[PDB]
Amino acid sequence: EVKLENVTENFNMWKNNMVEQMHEDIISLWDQSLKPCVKLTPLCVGAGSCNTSVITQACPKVSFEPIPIHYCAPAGFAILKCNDKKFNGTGPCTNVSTVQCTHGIRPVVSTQLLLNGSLAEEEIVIRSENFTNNAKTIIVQLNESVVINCTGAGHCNLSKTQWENTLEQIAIKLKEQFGNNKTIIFNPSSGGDPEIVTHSFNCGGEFFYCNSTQLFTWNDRNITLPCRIKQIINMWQEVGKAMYAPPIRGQIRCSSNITGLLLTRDGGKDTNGTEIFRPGGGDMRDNWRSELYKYKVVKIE
Amino acid sequence: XNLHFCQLRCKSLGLLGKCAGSFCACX
Amino acid sequence: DIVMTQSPATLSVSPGERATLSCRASESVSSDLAWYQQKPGQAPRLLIYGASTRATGVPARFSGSGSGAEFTLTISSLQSEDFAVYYCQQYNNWPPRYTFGQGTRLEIKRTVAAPSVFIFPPSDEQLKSGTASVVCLLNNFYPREAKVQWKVDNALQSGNSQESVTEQDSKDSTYSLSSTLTLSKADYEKHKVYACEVTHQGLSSPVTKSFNRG
Amino acid sequence: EVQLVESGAEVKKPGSSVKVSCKASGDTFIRYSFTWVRQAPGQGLEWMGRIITILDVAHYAPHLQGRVTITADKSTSTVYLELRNLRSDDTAVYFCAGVYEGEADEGEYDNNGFLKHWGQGTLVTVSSASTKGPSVFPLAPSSKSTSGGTAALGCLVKDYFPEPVTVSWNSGALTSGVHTFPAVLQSSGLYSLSSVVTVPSSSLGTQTYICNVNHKPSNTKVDKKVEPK
Ligand SMILES: *[C@@H]1O[C@H](CO)[C@@H](O)[C@H](O)[C@H]1NC(C)=O
Ligand SMILES: *[C@@H]1O[C@H](CO)[C@@H](O)[C@H](O)[C@H]1NC(C)=O
Ligand SMILES: *[C@@H]1O[C@H](CO)[C@@H](O)[C@H](O)[C@H]1NC(C)=O
Ligand SMILES: *[C@@H]1O[C@H](CO)[C@@H](O)[C@H](O)[C@H]1NC(C)=O
Ligand SMILES: *[C@@H]1O[C@H](CO)[C@@H](O)[C@H](O)[C@H]1NC(C)=O
Ligand SMILES: *[C@@H]1O[C@H](CO)[C@@H](O)[C@H](O)[C@H]1NC(C)=O
Ligand SMILES: *[C@@H]1O[C@H](CO)[C@@H](O)[C@H](O)[C@H]1NC(C)=O
Ligand SMILES: *[C@H]1O[C@H](CO)[C@@H](O)[C@H](O)[C@H]1NC(C)=O
Repeated sequence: EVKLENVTENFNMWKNNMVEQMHEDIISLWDQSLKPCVKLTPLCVGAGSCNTSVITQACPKVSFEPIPIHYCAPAGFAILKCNDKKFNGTGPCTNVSTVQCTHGIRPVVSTQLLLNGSLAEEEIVIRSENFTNNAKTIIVQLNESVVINCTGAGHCNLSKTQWENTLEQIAIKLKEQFGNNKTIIFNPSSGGDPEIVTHSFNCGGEFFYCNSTQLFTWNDRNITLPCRIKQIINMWQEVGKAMYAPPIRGQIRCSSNITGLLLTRDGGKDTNGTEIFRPGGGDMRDNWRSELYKYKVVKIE
Repeated sequence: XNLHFCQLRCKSLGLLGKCAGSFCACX
Repeated sequence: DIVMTQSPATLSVSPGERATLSCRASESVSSDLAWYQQKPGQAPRLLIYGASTRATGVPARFSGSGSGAEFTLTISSLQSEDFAVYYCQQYNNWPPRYTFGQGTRLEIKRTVAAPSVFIFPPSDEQLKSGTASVVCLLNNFYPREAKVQWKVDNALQSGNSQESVTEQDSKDSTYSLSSTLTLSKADYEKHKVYACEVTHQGLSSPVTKSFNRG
Repeated sequence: EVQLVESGAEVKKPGSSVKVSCKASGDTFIRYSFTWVRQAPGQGLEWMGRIITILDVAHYAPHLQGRVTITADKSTSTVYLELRNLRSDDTAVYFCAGVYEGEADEGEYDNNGFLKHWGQGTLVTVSSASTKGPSVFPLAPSSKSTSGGTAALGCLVKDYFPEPVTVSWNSGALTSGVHTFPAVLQSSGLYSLSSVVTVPSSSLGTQTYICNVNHKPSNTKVDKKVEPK
């Protein structure tokens, strides 16, 4: 009389311990493999007053290639994987499977654009903890990579027609979420630290900062972005500034596949049937969610 | 995050300030 | 931490000839090695940085060479303006603890010249003041090495004199030196003969200048 | 393509502190890092520390343990060096120096450790001695080149403080054959030196030989006739 059933499971990519674990790991890797020559951070006392802490340490310049990694299940635990089409990242999952480790990941610290991540299987998918809340970041997962090549020459190359198509398809998806009649518009960052305002990322150990204005000025050949390599930066790991050594060889290069984006929607009390979206990012945890959203670890019961 | 200095700088530009992880963002 | 050693301490070379200065680090410094030139009464002047890159304005006769813990500064043809003191400096360690070598003085090589010796007894003006300084002068000699021996009543002195040497003369490339014997007016009057005995490569025999107090 | 100008000479008492200034002009201040170097009399160069202006972070030579502080004033393109609890052996000439680091204001930085631009230096004398003019004693011709011909004469500029002192002969008309020796610091804590010149023996009697001794710290100007008899 007993009946066979698939173990259903509810997921929440926005409250997934794995994302925090990864965050702490990348920070570990950096703290041990990419140390700044000088680090400035606020040193405070419970009262609220702060002073700048200064850390000077050996900062060997290392040319690094991406080391693929993955997260695996410890004894007594299991990693569940949601296999549903267009999975929202939240709620019950119909087709679930189990795995020993997650897929191979080539983590990348960056803003605005997600580089070298996983592509969506079907069409472009967009996810947010709550679309109605404009303060919640929108994670865009592309189904087609747009190659972006940079050179120490001070600029990165991006196919224009390719990116134009991308913006349109993303717009379409946003319309599927907010209304087929609303007008979709992309605008540059409203501002903030350089890291937040530009499309920044670390490639081969160097810190790139690119003007992404061209990238997000759209209405519903090559696109050359003015980029720059910086030695003095604001840290993503914690509040503070860091200084690293200058580039070695010279004529720095980088080739990456734009596989996602982090967007923000302008709070709109203004009734006009139009939605505006700008480049987002900053908290690197959203970068980790883009890769870990379909996994959930559970106790073997 | 340095939220105090973030708000002040963003505000002087007619915008609101807030932390985006450990970075300052102007909304 | 990282010690920079220069050699030779002093290098004598004829104008127009070549000069090779040496600098050694107590450990690898890669290529963060600079060379400076300094004349007396003046500020150092940058010559080479990055071990082999000549600074803007520095003549092509100055070329830097080396890497690791062994470096060299070569001056293909010495000119009047090059005779000075040269310092190397490493700036490769971090946290930064930059350091200089103790320097190499580049001097003009010329023919040997014996000094003229003169002794000056203390003046009555100085005696009235309670002290007595006896001065021994060695005029225009070369090389720089010389020896002054003070004798009071034929007794060899020591621990009571100060020597001073000029920079190499810009006209005849010689040196001049003074040796001052300093005693109380009380001890000066207790002795009769004060002598200065000078030894130098240019003197076949020691030259002694002396006087009998009063 | 700059200019570094330092403040004037200083005389300090043991245990006190000094603050040397260095004004930079000619280019964007924050695009340079500045270093301080000291040179004790008769010695070599000694690295004291360097400040990364754009970060307002300074690093120091280990042996200057908490006694030295290097600061910069972006508002006035001025760098300062402070050395506390001075000791007599802190005496020396202090040099301010700097080098271009690149577009620091844009986040670029070479972090160069060599020194291209140099101040003129500032002499700091640390001593318990109080300022005082030298006593000028005649060094009369006597033995010299036997029977005459060439006579040597001079002046003994004794017990003065602090350095420097200027010696001249006949208001500067007599310079050939003149040798002014570098001062020597005596046990008393005061300096002394001698200035001599070779003149024809026949010249004495008809011509006068005067050593002019100027010591600005004590505003003293003393002429001294050096006679044979
Ligand atoms: C598990 O069973 C459910 C309901 O019978 C079904 O919809 C789902 O596809 C099954 N999962 C798989 C892929 O085995
Ligand atoms: C996912 O579940 C849906 C609904 O049961 C089903 O149509 C689809 O085949 C499943 N995916 C697979 C092939 O596991
Ligand atoms: C990617 O998804 C878009 C819809 O968002 C679709 O137009 C496009 O054909 C898809 N690309 C492919 C074939 O993977
Ligand atoms: C989603 O965010 C909106 C903000 O506009 C809020 O009003 C709503 O209550 C939120 N819904 C949930 C599930 O919390
Ligand atoms: C991007 O750079 C890679 C690096 O080798 C190259 O293989 C690829 O052809 C480039 N793509 C473009 C933009 O032409
Ligand atoms: C993206 O992956 C490519 C291919 O391995 C690599 O060369 C590049 O450095 C990566 N981009 C990053 C992590 O900046
Ligand atoms: C870079 O920023 C400037 C701000 O003056 C903007 O006008 C420019 O268009 C940006 N560069 C790009 C991506 O076109
Ligand atoms: C996305 O889809 C899931 C399940 O289909 C649904 O529960 C959720 O409300 C949707 N959007 C949100 C709020 O994540």
